[PDB]
Amino acid sequence: KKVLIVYAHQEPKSFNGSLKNVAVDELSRQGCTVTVSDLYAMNLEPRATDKDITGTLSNPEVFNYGVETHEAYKQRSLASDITDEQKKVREADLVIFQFPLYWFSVPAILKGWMDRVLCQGFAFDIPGFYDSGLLQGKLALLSVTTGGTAEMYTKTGVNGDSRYFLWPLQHGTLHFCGFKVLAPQISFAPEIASEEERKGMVAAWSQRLQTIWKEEPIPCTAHWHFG
Amino acid sequence: KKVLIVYAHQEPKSFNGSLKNVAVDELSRQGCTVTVSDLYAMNLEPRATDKDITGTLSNPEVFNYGVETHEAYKQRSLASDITDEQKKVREADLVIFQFPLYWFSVPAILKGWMDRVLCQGFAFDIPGFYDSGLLQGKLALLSVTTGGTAEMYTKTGVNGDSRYFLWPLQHGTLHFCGFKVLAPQISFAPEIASEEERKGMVAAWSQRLQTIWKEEPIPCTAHWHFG
Ligand SMILES: Cc1cc2nc3c(=O)[nH]c(=O)nc-3n(C[C@H](O)[C@H](O)[C@H](O)COP(=O)(O)OP(=O)(O)OC[C@H]3O[C@@H](n4cnc5c(N)ncnc54)[C@H](O)[C@@H]3O)c2cc1C
Ligand SMILES: Cc1cc2nc3c(=O)[nH]c(=O)nc-3n(C[C@H](O)[C@H](O)[C@H](O)COP(=O)(O)OP(=O)(O)OC[C@H]3O[C@@H](n4cnc5c(N)ncnc54)[C@H](O)[C@@H]3O)c2cc1C
Ligand SMILES: C1=C/COCc2cc(ccc2OCCN2CCCC2)Nc2nccc(n2)-c2cccc(c2)COC/1
Ligand SMILES: C1=C/COCc2cc(ccc2OCCN2CCCC2)Nc2nccc(n2)-c2cccc(c2)COC/1
Ligand SMILES: [Zn+2]
Ligand SMILES: [Zn+2]
Repeated sequence: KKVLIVYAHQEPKSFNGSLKNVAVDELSRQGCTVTVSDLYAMNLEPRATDKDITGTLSNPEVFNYGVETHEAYKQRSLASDITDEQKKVREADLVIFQFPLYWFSVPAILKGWMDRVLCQGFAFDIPGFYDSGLLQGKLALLSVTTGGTAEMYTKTGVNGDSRYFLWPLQHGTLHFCGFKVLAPQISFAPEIASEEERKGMVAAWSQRLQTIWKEEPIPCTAHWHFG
Repeated sequence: KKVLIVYAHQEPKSFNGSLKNVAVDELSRQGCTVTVSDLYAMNLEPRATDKDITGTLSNPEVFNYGVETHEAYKQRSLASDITDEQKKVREADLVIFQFPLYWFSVPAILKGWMDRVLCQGFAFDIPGFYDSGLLQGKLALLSVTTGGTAEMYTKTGVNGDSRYFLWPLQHGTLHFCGFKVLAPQISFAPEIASEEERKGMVAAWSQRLQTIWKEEPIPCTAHWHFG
């Protein structure tokens, strides 16, 4: 089994860093092939621009990012940062995203990974999306950390259910590309937690990874997210 | 009345470009003060990094973006790009976001504007969020374009209701900062639309803007989004 961890945190000593490292440790111990895309260390470009296409654009006068990247994918003329990520995704059986929640979503650097890597022709086609997406047969999992507490992320709490914010990521992105989605790993409020509680949350993640290949996906439906 | 338009499209001749331009024209005609932050033209940095804090002689052993930006805000030592955006927001009565939908969310460059500009001390405090957010008394409005059709973005359509994807943006971001949220402007599927239909969608936005100051905000609730 091949695993790609797309990791989005600036600080190696962070709680996110520890969750990433325990995932490498545990998945490596199992004998999995593991790759980490450390986006901040890579200084990944997040902006969707004409620099993402090498050589001459299909229409140099009016720039249409979607058309140009779709054609570049077909012509093997995407920027090498993009194509390097695509190779990692193509080979992976499981893609784990490890990030702190920023504005009920992914940090911009990770949003940029999604925007630039998951291009038409690679991740989906028309037709060829949702269950027919081009990354069908693969698993994806969101491993998210929050400032807010679990109680705040309940239906009656100030933030609403955590599932509510997952919709654009799980349905709109991962399911759209054909992934099956494993239940999210949400590590609530590490700053509020004691050191030993944080150790427990890292241990919980490690333990979950021991049996990750036996899990069933979640149903990636509006009902799951909002019902 | 002062308006800031935060605009995220690479191509001035785009449908998004036209929506931005009609907004400038209409609001300017009314006598409003209008500013546009053209993120791609500004080459706005989207990544949340230690470069966002100026005047650091020696790097801390552990970098905590949220703590460091909070402190930098209080010390007036944020990067000049951030500071300049904050001044525009501080003065604005209405903030319009004009963007194409990317993965059920904002383009990464706009996500980076949110991540970097809306820092603790400026947009919210702890406590001082949701109805006590620091941008209370201001209005915000999302003007979104999509590839998918209106019918796809219905409860029974493949993408679910358009309101579902608005939650992280409207509740988790804008309401969290204390904004009152005006109903979104969603211009569906301009590529599919005929030239006449496209002109109609631009005219509809301009027409709406004629009376924007008389609108009531939406109730920014789970019921509004998911009911
Ligand atoms: C721009 C921005 C937007 C945000 N938006 C949101 C939002 O929408 N919703 C929300 O809820 N929160 C939000 N937050 C808060 C953010 O999600 C949290 O601050 C983040 O998830 C905390 O994770 P961390 O890895 O940075 O924590 P850290 O601060 O690294 O974790 C706390 C401590 O854990 C320690 N630690 C590291 N490894 C271990 C280990 N193995 N065992 C024990 N301790 C360890 C660290 O040393 C550190 O002292 C936002 C923050 C920012 C900056
Ligand atoms: C990375 C990525 C992710 C995406 N994710 C999603 C998603 O999650 N959901 C989704 O639905 N879509 C998604 N899309 C599609 C994207 O949202 C649409 O392509 C975008 O909204 C179209 O807006 P535009 O301004 O680029 O259109 P354009 O292609 O510029 O507009 C269509 C036509 O309108 C013309 N036009 C411009 N101004 C006028 C005028 N005044 N009058 C008449 N015609 C005019 C233009 O010349 C053009 O021919 C995604 C695209 C990308 C690249
Ligand atoms: C909760 C806010 C409380 O602070 C959490 C918290 C939050 C941040 C940094 C540290 C931190 O707890 C650091 C630890 N602090 C110790 C006591 C209070 C938390 N920063 C931050 N920045 C932008 C948006 C949000 N949070 C944001 C947006 C929406 C919803 C939330 C956060 C989370 O629910 C609302
Ligand atoms: C609809 C897919 C149809 O293509 C729309 C469409 C899509 C794109 C570019 C142009 C475009 O219509 C340009 C005009 N097209 C050319 C022929 C007619 C439609 N690109 C794109 N890229 C990444 C993700 C998504 N869309 C994405 C993710 C989730 C949901 C959707 C899109 C939207 O619902 C699913
Ligand atoms: Zn789904
Ligand atoms: Zn709300």
